[PDB]
Amino acid sequence: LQNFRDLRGVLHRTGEEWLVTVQDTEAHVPDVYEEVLGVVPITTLKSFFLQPGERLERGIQDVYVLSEQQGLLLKALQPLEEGESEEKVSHQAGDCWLIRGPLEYVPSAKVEVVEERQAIPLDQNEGIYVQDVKTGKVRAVIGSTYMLTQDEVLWEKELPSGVEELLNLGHDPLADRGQKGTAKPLQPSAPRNKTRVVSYRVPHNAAVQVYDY
Amino acid sequence: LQNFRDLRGVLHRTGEEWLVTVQDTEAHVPDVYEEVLGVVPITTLKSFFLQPGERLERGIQDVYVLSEQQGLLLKALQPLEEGESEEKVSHQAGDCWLIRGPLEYVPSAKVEVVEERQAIPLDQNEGIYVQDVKTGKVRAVIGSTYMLTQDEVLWEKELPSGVEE
Amino acid sequence: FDREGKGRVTGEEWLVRSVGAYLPAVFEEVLDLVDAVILTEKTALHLRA
Amino acid sequence: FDREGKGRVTGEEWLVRSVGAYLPAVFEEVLDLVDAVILTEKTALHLRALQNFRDLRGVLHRTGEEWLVTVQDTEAHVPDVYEEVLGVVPITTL
Repeated sequence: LQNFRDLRGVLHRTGEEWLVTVQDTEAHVPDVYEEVLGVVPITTLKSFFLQPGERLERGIQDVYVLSEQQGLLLKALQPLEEGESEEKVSHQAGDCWLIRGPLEYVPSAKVEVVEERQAIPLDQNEGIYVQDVKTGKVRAVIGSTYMLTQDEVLWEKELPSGVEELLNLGHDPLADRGQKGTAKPLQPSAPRNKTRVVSYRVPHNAAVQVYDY
Repeated sequence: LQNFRDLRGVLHRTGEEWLVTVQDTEAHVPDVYEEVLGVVPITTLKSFFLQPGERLERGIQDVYVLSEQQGLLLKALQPLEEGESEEKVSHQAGDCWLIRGPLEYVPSAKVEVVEERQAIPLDQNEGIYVQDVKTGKVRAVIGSTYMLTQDEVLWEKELPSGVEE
Repeated sequence: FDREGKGRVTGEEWLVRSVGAYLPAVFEEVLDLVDAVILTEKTALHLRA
Repeated sequence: FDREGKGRVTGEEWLVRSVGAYLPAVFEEVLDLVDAVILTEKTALHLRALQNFRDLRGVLHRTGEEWLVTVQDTEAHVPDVYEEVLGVVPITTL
């Protein structure tokens, strides 16, 4: 049983509840000197499209979607709990906006098939960005000017060097990828020592890598 | 035999009990100067969907479900006893929310068969998350960029070294 | 404003932005006395409820 | 200005830029006393929502919308009612 009358509106509830979703201008709010139970300014603070149904775990329940940006806020109310939690998730709501300023000239060279957005490519300078969902998540490898140069810089920064560190670490595994994300690391029988042999031939890659320990 | 009349409501009990589940605004509560036996503010404190039926082991009994999030609270009242116990379980109620912020862009690439949620996969960066229930519990191995690299890093961190210890 | 109800009291208004006029009547003023703000260059108002 | 409504009060004006005339009447002045600014060399006025200017054999009155002037003035007075159009814009300094 709480009520408020203003702006050409007599809203009278009785023996049950009903909260208001703001949309007010200069609304007086309290009467009889007492409050409704506490004024709630949507400026300081329940965030736009999601109302606080909240339970013991202080999680927000009710929420509505309208746009992708709204879906972010819709998600926000779920992983938000204690202060640091809601703050992180709150930021993640905006953080997950469009491509956070890679360059000025941003179109949308996205690949799509029958309405469903297939893959989201995005190439430019020191980076080729590939977001997929039917074969993984997202991959972005920085270049310098060309795709090749990405492979080059990677090839320079490749793992076959750390082999010496691992030697001292205690267990020599020896891994080494390839420029084009080529996977070459394998696993030998090495409780302590027992070599590392492998011989590939025929139309594929005639290369035998024999390694001793 | 306790009673309260307000907000267009004459609630009079007699010779037996009946507690109220709040839902009040500005309800006066005590009369004749005396109390009902003690005011119970649901703000400080019995937690939302679960009422304190409580026995010698101070455990909450009655509870209702509505959503998954509610089921967490429903569970909460069971493993909660002494302070440190109820606090831990109380936290676990919220702690067990959705995937606690792995990344921003979180959809729901879960595998399901005939209504029953089969398995819950979740891949991204430095981690592939696989929650199952028909062949175990949950497994999450961190990578660096690719599945292979997870295997690599693991291969480096493998046990055959401790043999000397 | 006697008991429960209101005698005659009324809250409504309108403004005279007119140049040249004494203003006060029977000792009291209209309600306030202000000179021109010299209005809006590139401002506006947002009307809500 | 008695109760709620206005007795007779009216806000409207016009200007005499005429040389030679006492001005004050019944102790009070017209409302102000100013000498000539010696107008516009290469300035003009930008009229926005209902703004006007009359001079050089020209009554240009806009209403509830805008319309700026592209100068081409000589000795154009520009502001009236003491207030400006929103700001004088001399095409010499800009």
